[PDB]
Amino acid sequence: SVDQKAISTIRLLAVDAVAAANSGHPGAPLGLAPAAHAVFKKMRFNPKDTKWINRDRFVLSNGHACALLYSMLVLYGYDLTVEDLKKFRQLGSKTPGHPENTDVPGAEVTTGPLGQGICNGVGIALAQAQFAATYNKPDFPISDSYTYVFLGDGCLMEGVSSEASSLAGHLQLGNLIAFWDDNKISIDGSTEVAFTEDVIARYKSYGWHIVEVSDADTDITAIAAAIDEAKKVTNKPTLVRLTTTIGFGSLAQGTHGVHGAPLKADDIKQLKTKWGFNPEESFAVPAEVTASYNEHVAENQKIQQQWNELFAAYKQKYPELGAELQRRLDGKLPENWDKALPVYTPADAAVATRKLSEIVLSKIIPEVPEIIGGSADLTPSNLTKAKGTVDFQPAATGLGDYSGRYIRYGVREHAMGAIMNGIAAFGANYKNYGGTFLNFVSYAAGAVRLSALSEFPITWVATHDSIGLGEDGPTHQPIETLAHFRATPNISVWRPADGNETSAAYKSAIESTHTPHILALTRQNLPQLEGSSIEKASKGGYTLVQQDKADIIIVATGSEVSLAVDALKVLEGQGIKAGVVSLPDQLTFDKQSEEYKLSVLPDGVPILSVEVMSTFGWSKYSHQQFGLNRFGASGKAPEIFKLFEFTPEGVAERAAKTVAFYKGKDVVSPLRSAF
Amino acid sequence: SVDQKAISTIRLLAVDAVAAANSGHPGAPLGLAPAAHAVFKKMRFNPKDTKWINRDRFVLSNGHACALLYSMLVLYGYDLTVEDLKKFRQLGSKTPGHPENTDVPGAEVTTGPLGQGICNGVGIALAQAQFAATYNKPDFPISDSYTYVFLGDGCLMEGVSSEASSLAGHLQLGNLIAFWDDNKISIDGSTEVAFTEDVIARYKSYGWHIVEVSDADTDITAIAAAIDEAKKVTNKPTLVRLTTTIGFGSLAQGTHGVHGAPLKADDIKQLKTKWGFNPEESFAVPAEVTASYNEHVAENQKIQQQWNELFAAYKQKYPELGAELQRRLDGKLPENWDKALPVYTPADAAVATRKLSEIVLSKIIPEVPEIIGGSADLTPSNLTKAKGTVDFQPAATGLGDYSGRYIRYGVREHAMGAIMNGIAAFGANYKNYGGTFLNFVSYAAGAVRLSALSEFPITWVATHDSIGLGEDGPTHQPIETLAHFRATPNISVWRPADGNETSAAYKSAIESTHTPHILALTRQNLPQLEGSSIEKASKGGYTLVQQDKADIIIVATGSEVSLAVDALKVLEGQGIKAGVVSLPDQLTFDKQSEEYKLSVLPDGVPILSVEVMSTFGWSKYSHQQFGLNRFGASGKAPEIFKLFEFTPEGVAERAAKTVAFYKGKDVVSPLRSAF
Ligand SMILES: Cc1ncc(C[n+]2csc(CCOP(=O)(O)OP(=O)(O)O)c2C)c(N)n1
Ligand SMILES: Cc1ncc(C[n+]2csc(CCOP(=O)(O)OP(=O)(O)O)c2C)c(N)n1
Ligand SMILES: O=C[C@H](O)[C@H](O)COP(=O)(O)O
Ligand SMILES: O=C[C@H](O)[C@H](O)COP(=O)(O)O
Ligand SMILES: [Ca+2]
Ligand SMILES: [Ca+2]
Repeated sequence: SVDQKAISTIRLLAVDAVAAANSGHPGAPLGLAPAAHAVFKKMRFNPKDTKWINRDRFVLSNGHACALLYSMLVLYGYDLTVEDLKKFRQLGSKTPGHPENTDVPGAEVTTGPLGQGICNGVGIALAQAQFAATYNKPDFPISDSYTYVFLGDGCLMEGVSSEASSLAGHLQLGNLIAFWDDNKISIDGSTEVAFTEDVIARYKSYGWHIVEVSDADTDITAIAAAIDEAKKVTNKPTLVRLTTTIGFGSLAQGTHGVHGAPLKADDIKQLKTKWGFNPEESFAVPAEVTASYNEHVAENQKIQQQWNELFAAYKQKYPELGAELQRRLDGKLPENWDKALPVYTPADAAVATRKLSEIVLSKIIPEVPEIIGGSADLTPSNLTKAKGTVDFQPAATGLGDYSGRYIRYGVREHAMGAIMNGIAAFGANYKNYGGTFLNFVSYAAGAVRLSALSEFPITWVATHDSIGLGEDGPTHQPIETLAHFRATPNISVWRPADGNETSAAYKSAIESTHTPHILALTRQNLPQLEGSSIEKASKGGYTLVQQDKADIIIVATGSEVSLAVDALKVLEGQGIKAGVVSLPDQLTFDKQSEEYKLSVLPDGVPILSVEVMSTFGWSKYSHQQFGLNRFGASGKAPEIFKLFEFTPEGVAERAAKTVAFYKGKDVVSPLRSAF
Repeated sequence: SVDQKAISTIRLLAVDAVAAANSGHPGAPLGLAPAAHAVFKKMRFNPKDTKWINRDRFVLSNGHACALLYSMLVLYGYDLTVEDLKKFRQLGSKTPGHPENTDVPGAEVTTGPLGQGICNGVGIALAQAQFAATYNKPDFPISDSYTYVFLGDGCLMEGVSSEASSLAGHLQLGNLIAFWDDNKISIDGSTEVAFTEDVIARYKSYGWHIVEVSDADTDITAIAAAIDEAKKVTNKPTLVRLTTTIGFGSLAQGTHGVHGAPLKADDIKQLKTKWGFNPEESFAVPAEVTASYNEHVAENQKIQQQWNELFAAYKQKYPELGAELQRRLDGKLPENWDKALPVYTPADAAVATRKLSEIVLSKIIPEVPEIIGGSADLTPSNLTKAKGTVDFQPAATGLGDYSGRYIRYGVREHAMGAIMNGIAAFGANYKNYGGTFLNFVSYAAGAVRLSALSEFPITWVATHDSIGLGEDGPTHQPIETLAHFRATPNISVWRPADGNETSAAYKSAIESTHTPHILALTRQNLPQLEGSSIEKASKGGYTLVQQDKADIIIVATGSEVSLAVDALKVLEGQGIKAGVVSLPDQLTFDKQSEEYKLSVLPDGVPILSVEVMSTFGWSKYSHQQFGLNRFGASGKAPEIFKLFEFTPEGVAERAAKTVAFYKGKDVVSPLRSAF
C-alpha cells in the first residue's frame, strides 16, 4: 500500500541522512516512522504557512530522533529539501543534529536536551486553551488545535517531565496528546538496568488518559484510533504507549548500538531490499508517497482557507476582539501600551523592586491581554499576581477558568521555564512570565538556556536577589547566578535599582521578540534615585551622577546603586570626586553604540564596580571589582551587608584604594580591547 | 504522659525560636512534632558522636522546618543548646534559617532548596547498602542502619525527587523510610490549586511500599507501627503518609499563613495554656522530657559501645577487611594510592581526555575501594565504568549486586548530583563520581551548588566539554557552563589538557575532603604536551613553556593548550616570542602562594587567555581574552573551530594584536589589585 511505502520512505530517508553524515541517531526514527506517518496524517498544518495560528503543533521531545522530523518536513513540502537532508549534521545546514526552531522550518521548539519538549508541549497546550477561552465564540472556533508530542524513555526519566506532567494533568489539558516510544532501550542498554517503574500507572496518578498500542511497529490503524480516542477525552491529557522496536528492520534492531550511530552499509542494503527499495539508491522519494502527502496538504490548505474566512466573519461579528486578535497575529503590542508603566520621582517612598514589579504588572496586565504568567508556589513572596485577576484553571475545579491569566505552577521551576518556552512558541504575541527566587532560577537552567538559544521572549520574575533577603540564609542567597546567565548568549539580565529602572526593565521584557529576560528583584526596600528615568535606564547602562572632574567612576546595579551614591558622599569628605553609573542590563548596554558606551565608561578615569555577588563579567565595565565571591549568611540583611563591608564606608575605602592604585598610570576605558 | 509533654515541648521550642527571631517557619514544625518524636525514639544515634558509622540517619528535606530539627537536637543533648535556639536566624549562630551540615551538629546534609534532602537520603541509603555488602559478614552486622527522611508537598513537586524516587524504587532500597507531611498546604495555599496528583499511586508505581497514618497530629502509636512495618519490607523503600494539620494547635492552623511567618503573641499564649505550659515562659524544657530523652540516648550509647566491640572482633576475624574499614573510618586513602595514576610522555599517542579518564578509573578503582560512581545513561560516551566491575543493583534483579561499584543512574542528572551528596554524607571516606555531558551538569545545578556549600568531595565526570564534540550541535555545546561553576564558591573545575593533567585532576578529586570537583573532559583526541607532569599540574596553573624574553604569555586550558603551543610556533615566524601557561584548575591555582602565582603570571608582559567558551572570569589571569561568547554549531568539530578562528593562525593574530595594543604601556600582572 501507499501507507506502507510512505513508512519505508521515511525510515530510509532517516537512515540515509545519518549515513551521509556518518553521525546521528537512526534507531528511534526507524521505530517511530509508523507513528509519525499516522500522526502527521491526522494533523492540520500548512507547509507554506508555518505560523497559521490554528495549526496542530508537533513536538519531537526525543530530539536526537530529528532525522525522522526532517524526513516528515521534506516529504510534506516544507522549506526543507532532500538536498538539505544530504547535509544533515553539516556545518551551516538547515538540518542540524538536534532541531532548532530558529533554523528549521516546522520545528516549533528546540529539543535535544531530554525532557524539554514534552514540557514545551504542555506550554503550547496551555496557551491554546487560554487563547481559545479568550477568543472563541458560538459558531467561531477560532482556536481548536491539538498538541502532539513524541517522547522516549529518556524524557520520562528527566524530572522536568514529571513536573510538567503532574501540572498538565491537574490542568485537564485535553488537547495534549503525547506518545511514549516504549522501546525499552536507552544509551546504557535495557531500561531494566535503571528504569523499571510502571510508567502507565504513574501517568494515571497524574490524571492522564492512557491508550496502549501493543504493535506500534506496524499497526497504524491502532495509532490513528488512539488519536481519535484521545480527542474524545476532553478533560485529560493523553499518553499513547507505542510499543516499538528501536531500529525496527535493522539487523541490529532492539539494541543500544542502533540508538546513536550510523548503521552498517550492508544493513542499509538489506533494509532497502526487504522494503522493495533499490539498495543502490539513497534518498529515494517515491512519487506515490509525494502524491499521497500532497493530497493531505491540499486538504489542510482548504481548512486554513476556511479558517481565514471564519476569522474575517469573526471580525465583523466581534469587532473589538477581532481587532485585538489581528494585532496579536501581526506581532504588535497595543499602541502606547507603555504609557501605563509607572513613573517615580526622588520624592517618592522607598519600595522593594519585587513590590515595584507587582505595581507594574497591576498596571500593564489590564492593558496588554497577551500577558499571562505565574509563580512556582511563591505568589505572595514574588508578588506576581495582579489583584482581581482570575487563575488559569479548568472551570471544573471551581478555582479559575481557562480564560484566566495567572498560573499556579507549584514547586516546579524547571517545568515552569520549559512551559514558558511553549507558551512563547504558541505565538499570538504571548508575553509570558514566571516567578521564583533568583537562586532557584538555577533549578531551571536546562530550560532557561533553551529560551536563549530558541530566541523566546519569556520573562523570569526573580525576586530575593541577594544577601538582602536576610534570614533564609546562604542556601537562598545568589552568588554565581547572574554571572551564569549573563555568560549565556542572548539573556537580558535586568537588576533594576528603583521604580523608574523597574519600569524600563518591564518595557524591555514585554517589547522583546527574540531575547529572554531575567528580572533580578529585591526583597528589601530601595530608595528612588536622583537621576533615574525610564528613558535613561532603557539604554541598559547610563550615567546616574555625572562628575566632570571625576577621580573615579563607580558602576553598580540594583541595590548597590544607592550604596554607590552614599559612598560618593563619604568620598567627597575624603577629597575624592566620584561619578556613578547604573548598569541595569549589561546585554542592553552592550548593544548600544560604541560612542554611547564610551560616554558612560570613558577613558582616563579608574572605574570600580559594586554588586553584592560574583565579580565575574565585571571587568568588561571596570578596572577593579568589589563583589561577593563567597557564600552568604543567615541573619538580618543589614547585618550581612555590614559583615561583608557593603557599606558606604566600605565602598569608599575600596574607591580610595582604587584611585591610589592608578596614581601615575594611564587608564583607558574597560570597553577598549586589542581585538 | 511524658510523650505528650515531649511533643508539646518540641512544638513550643520551635514556635518560641521563630518568635525570638521574628522570622521563620512555625507551621510544619507544629505539624511534624509527633512524627519527629516517634522517629527519633526509634533512631539509633549518639549526640556525643555524630559520626558513628552505624547510626541511623535523619534528613529534613523540608528544610524550612528546621526549628523542628534544632529542637530535637537540643532536647537530645547534641552540641546545640537552648541558648543557640534563642539565636535562631541570627548572624553567626549555630541555628541558621535552613540547616547547614558544616555548621549544625546532627545536620547530615544542607537543605532548604526543596527536593534535595529526599534525594540525599536516597544516596545515604545507597551508600549504606553498598557499605554493608562490602563489609558485613556472618555474625558481623557492621552496617545495618536506616535512613529516615521527612519531606513535604514542595519536595514532592520538585522533579529531582521524582528522579530519585524512581531510582530508589528500582534499587529496592529497603532501609530508606520517608515520611510525607500530607498537610495539603503550600505557600500559594491549598494544594488543590496546583498539586492534585495521587501521590500514593505514583509511589506505588515506582515500587515503594506505602503506610498511611490518617491521624498523624496525635497517633504516635501508629507512626511507630509504620516504622516497624517499613522495617519488615526489606526490598522496597517505604513512604509513610502522615496526614497532619499545618500549624497544629495554632488559631491559624490549616492555613498558608502559618507556613512561613511568626505566630501572633496571643496565639502562642493559647498554645501554651492548652498544652499545660506557662504562657509567660519561653524556651521551656521540662525535666521529665530531658530525662526520657536521656534514657534513649543512654541506650543508644550502649548500642554503640557494643558496636565498637563488634568492630574489634571483626578486625580479629577479618584482618584485611578490618584494616581497610579502619583506614576508611580514619578518613585516610590507601598509602601511596596515587602511584596507580597513569603517567605519559610527549612520545605517547594523542588521547581524548574522556578516554584518559576511563584509563585513570581503570587503574584506581581496584586500588581504592571507597571509589564508587556512575553515569546518567552515558556510560559508553563518558567512559565511566572500569571493565570487569559489577553494577550496583539488588541481586534479585540478576543485573548486579549491592557490593557493586558502578551505578546506572538513568537520565537523571539532578538526582545523580543530590545522590552523590548523600553518598558523600554517609562518610566512610566515600569518593564518588557521576558522569554526564558537561552541558547537562547544568540540569543538576541545584545539587551542584549544595555540594559546594556542604563541602562534599563529589566528582562530576563531565565529558563532551565544548564545540569539540561536533555534530550534536549547540544544544549540547557548553558556553556558559565553566563560568557558572567557577563563579560558585568552593568548586574545583579541572579542564585537563592531556594525560598527565588528567591524572593530576583525579589526584585532586580523590584526595579532596571539602571541595567538589567538576572534570571537564573532551570527546576529541588531544596530544600529550611537552612540559606537562602530574607535579606541575597539581598546582592548578603552571608554566608549560617558559620564555625569558616573552613578548606575550598565552594562558589556556584543556583542548586550547595544544592550540596555544601551535600558535607559539606561528608567532615565532612573525618575530613574536610567546610563553604558554596551562591553567587546568583555577581554584587550585588561586590557593597557591602569591609568589608562585606571580611566577606563572608575572608583571611586565601582556597575557592573552584562550578557552573555547565564555570569557567570564578570565580577566583574573589575563589582560585580553579570546573566547567563545555565542552559541555553537552542528558540524564536524574541526570545521567549527575553524569557523570561530580557534586555529593557530587565529590565536596568533590576536596575540600579535595584543602585543601591539600594549606597545608603550606599562603592564602589571592580572593578579595585582587595588584591594
Ligand atoms: C538532558 C540530557 N541528558 C543526557 C542526554 C544524552 N542522551 C541522548 S539520548 C539519551 C537517552 C536515549 O534514550 P531514549 O530517550 O529512550 O532514546 P532511544 O534509546 O529510544 O533512542 C541520552 C542519555 C541528553 N540529550 N539530554
Ligand atoms: C527549590 C525551591 N523552590 C522554592 C522554594 C521556596 N519555598 C519554600 S517552602 C515552599 C513550599 C511550601 O510547601 P511545603 O513544602 O508543602 O511546606 P509546608 O507548607 O508544609 O510548610 C516554597 C515554594 C524553596 N525553598 N526551594
Ligand atoms: O543521543 C545522541 C548520541 O547517541 C549521544 O549524544 C552520544 O554521543 P556520542 O556519539 O558523542 O557518544
Ligand atoms: O519557606 C520559607 C519562607 O516562607 C519563604 O522563603 C518565603 O520567604 P519570604 O518571607 O521572604 O516571603
Ligand atoms: Ca528508549
Ligand atoms: Ca505542605
